[PDB]
Amino acid sequence: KPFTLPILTLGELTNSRFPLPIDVLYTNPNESAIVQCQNGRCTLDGELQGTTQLLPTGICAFRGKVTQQVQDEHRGTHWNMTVTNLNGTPFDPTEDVPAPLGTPDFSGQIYGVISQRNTNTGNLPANRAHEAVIATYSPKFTPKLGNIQFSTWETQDVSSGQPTKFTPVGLASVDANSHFDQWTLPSYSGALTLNMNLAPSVAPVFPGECLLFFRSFIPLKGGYGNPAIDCLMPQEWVQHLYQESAPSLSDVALVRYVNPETGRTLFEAKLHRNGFLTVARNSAGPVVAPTNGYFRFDSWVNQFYTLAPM
Amino acid sequence: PFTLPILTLGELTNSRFPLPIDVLYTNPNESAIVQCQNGRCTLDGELQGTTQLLPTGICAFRGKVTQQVQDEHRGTHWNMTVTNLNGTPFDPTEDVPAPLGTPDFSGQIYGVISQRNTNTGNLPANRAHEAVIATYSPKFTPKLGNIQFSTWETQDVSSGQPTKFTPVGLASVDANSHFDQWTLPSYSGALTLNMNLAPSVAPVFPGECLLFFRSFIPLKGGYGNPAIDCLMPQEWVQHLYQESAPSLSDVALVRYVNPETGRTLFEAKLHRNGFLTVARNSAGPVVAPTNGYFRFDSWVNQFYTLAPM
Ligand code: NA
Ligand code: NA
Repeated sequence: KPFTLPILTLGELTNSRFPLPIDVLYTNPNESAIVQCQNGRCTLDGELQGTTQLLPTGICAFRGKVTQQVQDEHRGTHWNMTVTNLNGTPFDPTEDVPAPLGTPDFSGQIYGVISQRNTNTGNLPANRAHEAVIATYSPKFTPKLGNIQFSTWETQDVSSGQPTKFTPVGLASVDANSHFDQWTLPSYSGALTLNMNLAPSVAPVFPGECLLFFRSFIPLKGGYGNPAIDCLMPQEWVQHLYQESAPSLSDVALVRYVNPETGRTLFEAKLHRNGFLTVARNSAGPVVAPTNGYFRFDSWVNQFYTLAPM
Repeated sequence: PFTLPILTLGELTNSRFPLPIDVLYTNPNESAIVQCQNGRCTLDGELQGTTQLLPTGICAFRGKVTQQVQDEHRGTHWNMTVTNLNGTPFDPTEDVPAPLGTPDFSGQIYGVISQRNTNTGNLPANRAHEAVIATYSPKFTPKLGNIQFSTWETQDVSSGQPTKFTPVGLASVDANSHFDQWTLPSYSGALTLNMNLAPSVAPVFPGECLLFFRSFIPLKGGYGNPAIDCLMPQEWVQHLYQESAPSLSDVALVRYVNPETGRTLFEAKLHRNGFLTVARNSAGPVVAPTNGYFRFDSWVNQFYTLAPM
């Protein structure tokens, strides 16, 4: 069965690491961190890896139940919640995953809305929702152990023991004390435990090559900044590769970024078997390309193929 | 050949609001005309209504706040221009009901408005706040290129700055909230006729009813368990658009199969305009395992008799 990519333009793609549209292609060759994100991870033959799951609505979302308000030396109001699988079934910590699928894969203050619909009931249940922040770098962020902490501006109107949803929206802050680093993984089981079942790190092997990302800009609750989240493949590629399950015939698929109005190839890239792109580019920053362009699968090559410079 | 995605019920999301699919659902005694505008795609891949491909675009808006507006209603009110989701200006002369992704139902839609300033340690200022868009209000005029949203926040929204609306749920479904998932907004404002709509859908065969993909939608407060029903999940919209497969008749026979056992749980008609019917004589959820999925069987005609559900 032949390998294919979806025919979707940049303006028809979404980020696999946060619920955002793709804004631009992007490179950063001087990146010093190890790139090992856990969402948006899928091999070219369709094996999901890390915490990757198929629902766009599951990315950085949580489902569970608040157990109690908790004391914390930090300002604000703090709540403990158990976390289940996204479909509501209990999370099995013995499963071969780093954490419940969809768990955020980066260090930061993730901003969103906690909402609740009571189980007890004109026989209709009570509801509430409030802005909330989850600090994924905190020792209380232990989703692989089945529970996390979130905090609210609201000081009273969160109910214990009731079904709870976290809808992610953006970041609370990216200032110098906000610990935002998109390439630093959370410790899914806490500070004395090793992360397990991780999707592997990704890097260019060929000299002169760098990773190519699908970049989205992420909203902020306040403060200064222009934070972005870079994913290795958009969520629609994850979904396509999973459905097609096409055998990888070499370690590298050659792909070309095509302008369909004119038929010209703007650049070529290596699509690696583990699910990421490299290009021969010596510049950092966005790629200037029309959003009607798209990646086209051209051939299976090997790791020694020399890319045309970008 | 025509194909549907091999995605289980637990791998599908709603095309009318950013929610996972929770259950399949029927309501044969539904009195309203079903004419939703998101999640509309023919089997040969033509998007219709306000439907677009991005899961993040459903009930989302992009634009710029022009000013605070004075209004006798409680809260603080803001006018924003709306662009296409990709940032290009919305062309009101285009043959669409409204900007693609515009909500397709009457209610108080609850979400977060966020802004990142254009002017800049050479970094721009930001703010975000909870907000509500009342799609039934006379100030909801997305076909005219602008809408109003309201906030609890009384002052910290900036004029002239890029603005995003991220949908989250509903503010209320109480008796004064105008929530009705089958009542369209009046996209050009109050007392105006909608244009370029995706057509209404209905069962024509006796004994048949529509089959919906239902999601339960969060509430900011109050009592209720509101739900949003879509005709096809967003992943089907995306798949049909990619494939552009010729419809060999007006009706595809599909089977909902349990792959653990192999057995068909029920069959349904998948109509060319992008909706499902089943032969069922009861209202309510379909109690079925979420590991099942719809499989294309064959093209039939409008006179094919479905096995009862
Ligand atoms: Na993760
Ligand atoms: Na609409």
